[PDB]
Amino acid sequence: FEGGQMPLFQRLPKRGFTNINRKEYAVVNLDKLNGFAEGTEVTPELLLE
Amino acid sequence: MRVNITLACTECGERNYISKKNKRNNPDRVEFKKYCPRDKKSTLHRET
Amino acid sequence: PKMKTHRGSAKRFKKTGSGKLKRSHAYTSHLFANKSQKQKRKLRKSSVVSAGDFKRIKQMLANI
RNA sequence: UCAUAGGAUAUGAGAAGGCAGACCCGGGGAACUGAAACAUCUAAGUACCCGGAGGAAGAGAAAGCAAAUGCGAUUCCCUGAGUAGCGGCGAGCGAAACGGGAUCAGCCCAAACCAAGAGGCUUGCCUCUUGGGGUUGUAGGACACUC
RNA sequence: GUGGAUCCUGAGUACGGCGGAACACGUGAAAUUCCGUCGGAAUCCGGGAGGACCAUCUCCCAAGGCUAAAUACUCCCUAGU
RNA sequence: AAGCAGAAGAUGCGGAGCCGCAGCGAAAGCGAGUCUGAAUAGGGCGCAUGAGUACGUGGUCGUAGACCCGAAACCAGGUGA
RNA sequence: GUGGGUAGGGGUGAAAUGCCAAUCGAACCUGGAGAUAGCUGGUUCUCUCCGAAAUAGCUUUAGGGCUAGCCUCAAGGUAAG
RNA sequence: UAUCCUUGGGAGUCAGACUGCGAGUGAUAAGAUCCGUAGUCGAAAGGGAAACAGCCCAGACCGCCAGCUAAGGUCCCAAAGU
RNA sequence: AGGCCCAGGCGACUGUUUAGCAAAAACACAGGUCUCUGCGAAGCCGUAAGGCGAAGUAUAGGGGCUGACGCCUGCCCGGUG
RNA sequence: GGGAUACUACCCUGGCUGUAUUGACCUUCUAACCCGCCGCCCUUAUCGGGCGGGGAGACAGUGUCAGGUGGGCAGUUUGACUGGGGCGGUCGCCUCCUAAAAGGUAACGGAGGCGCCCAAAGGUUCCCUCAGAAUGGUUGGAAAUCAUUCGCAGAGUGUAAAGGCACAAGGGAGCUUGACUGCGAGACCUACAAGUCGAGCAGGGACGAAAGUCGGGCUUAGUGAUCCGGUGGUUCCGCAUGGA
Repeated sequence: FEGGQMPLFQRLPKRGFTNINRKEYAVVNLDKLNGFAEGTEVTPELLLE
Repeated sequence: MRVNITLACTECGERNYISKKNKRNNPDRVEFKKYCPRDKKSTLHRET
Repeated sequence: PKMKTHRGSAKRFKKTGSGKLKRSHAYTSHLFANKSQKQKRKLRKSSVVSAGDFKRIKQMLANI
């Protein structure tokens, strides 16, 4: 509240939506892959462990 | 007195331009040759 | 009581990287025949909340 | 004076009323306040009033949750999350399921059909009390073949 | 346990209109639950839901009941802190 | 965390969950790039100039009556001819 | 005189806004309720360091509030001043 | 000469007044009002102008029975030149 | 155990009223007028049963206005009802 | 005269009768509903309640929905500046002075304007030049229209004032729609929200041979947040899936 002056969020309009279907993928970059040894198999489960 | 006019085109229907006109001075449906973005070329525009 | 966010501002601002806020522009609802094209196309683009308003606002958008 | 109302007699560790200002269900149900006024909204289904029982009450075994080599009664706690949403889209209001824990009980009818007795007869169209007759969804039970 | 000719599987009921209530949800794209008035089905080849609604697919069988424990609370009483 | 053991404790178990390490766009989505845009142009956005989490003190804020006293007044329930 | 009735979003009233238990333009008591109060009053031990403003803008705003200016503290940039 | 910028934490302030000078309004009236600019008070005690916030001189870390001085003053009250 | 007289407003009069500032020219009043109501009257209290009206019946009730008595009570239905 | 339509069986050119349904006017009764009507009984009872008679009667009342009326009643609103308030005036934007030779700077200080207009009063290309006065000339002049001379700007510049403009920004002619899309290095101003300029880049133009100009008016006014809703396009999402 700024003294009855019609506040900033009111002066600003609204933006777009969001969707119920949103597949945020688990990010991993290549530098994290160097920890595993040579010739090994990596799976999401082993990533979890 | 001046009325807003929204321009339209036959060579493609979706048009966008807003202009002004006097109903005494141009009672007739005006035409103008303009550049539509989606046709990517200059086209002839009527209004609604 | 865990503190409530403010939904009216949560529907209008986005927390970008480096902690700033992404906001839309005003004057883009229903008057367009009277404004020049230049200000309209500048107005289409987005902007960022200034420092003083951020100093006021920071609390009210604490929970992204 | 068909017969009922009503009336009379007897039998009833029957009810009422209180209570812990607590806790739970219902019925009824505000305003101040906030919105920097105010009517939508909020306060809040709060206080208060009424009725009822319990030592816990409600709820409870899917016309569910969900979208998968799927879970299998309720309830309650953490999480979901101040998220999705709702809202003079203001002020504010605001979830659920998946996951993890406490606990863990699943059952009984009505209907079909049979048996008698229960009469009206318009000979089963209905009696009413037993037992079989049974509680079921990639259907089950009556129905003909099983201890 | 098998078979499945035939019979049963909760009617003024679901549901709909109108006017309200509760669902976080203020009628809104408004499902769902209940109230009052009026209307008003289906019967296993049958019905209900999956947030308007319709087709496919999945789940389920309402309009009948009962059900302990995890739960809430202290006028009390005991022993303590 | 809840919870389970444990002197109303510590501590042990308990990875569900939470927050970062990647952003960009309303989104589908893409990715150290993304969006806008016809564009390999320009511009915006963290680039590249890699620390957060958990807990304690302190300062401040929010929701609670929130720094202490103060109304006239409103509503509900009762009590009085 | 005695015994009765009329109860406060009311009753009464040969009518004044009178009276309804010394109280009446809405009686008294309790509860909501620590109502709210942009207003007035108050706010308790010491020293050291630094040290303001009474302006602009906007406001159903004028004795109120927010931002900017002015202050303090901390970390950087360092030599821009 | 050393104070400037950026970020972050935490404020109070939105009633100002007077004296100069430059303007308004006023009757070139007001200890009037409203501006710009400078100072003081505000938030600054000490000396002077009798007493006195804004005028003049000058800034209080304490102590001394030390000196020099600014405004102002030196017959006395009352310190210093009848 | 009466002062009196002469005039003039105002109110016919006796009456009533702001307990606790105002007894008055204020209210009431008899009279007048308008209007509603055919009796499960109208009107009023109450949600409703019940009542009051009224164990009454347009010569009776309810409401509005004016206020003994004497003389009178003009014009306008454009507006509102 | 165009198809004179003379032996499918046309729609009816639209007419009516008999059959099954719907609304008002009608009269009735049981038969609902009602009776502060009467007789009997419950019952020594003016309550109600059983029978009978009667009267009304599908009306009423009552329930739900709807419209009108409705200070009888309830919650509320009724702005601010103000040389005390009320009353008067004003509230936004643009121009000048006040303004103290940068910018800024108040008052219920002093003067005006604006809530438009212009399909050309734009954009390019090309070409000019005013107002006024003197003298002649008729209708004709105080000025209508010509001719000469003087004439820095007195005239215009759509409109208020200010600034600037005759190398046009003033006037005239041709063509045309740049009064384009995507932008935008930077820069001013500013509390924020806003507002303003901008070279240059890309695509496609217009004018001109070209250089080059053009993202409206000669500059400054001619105008409003958000929410909500309408309209057009969408390579966006759309609650199991596919659509909506």
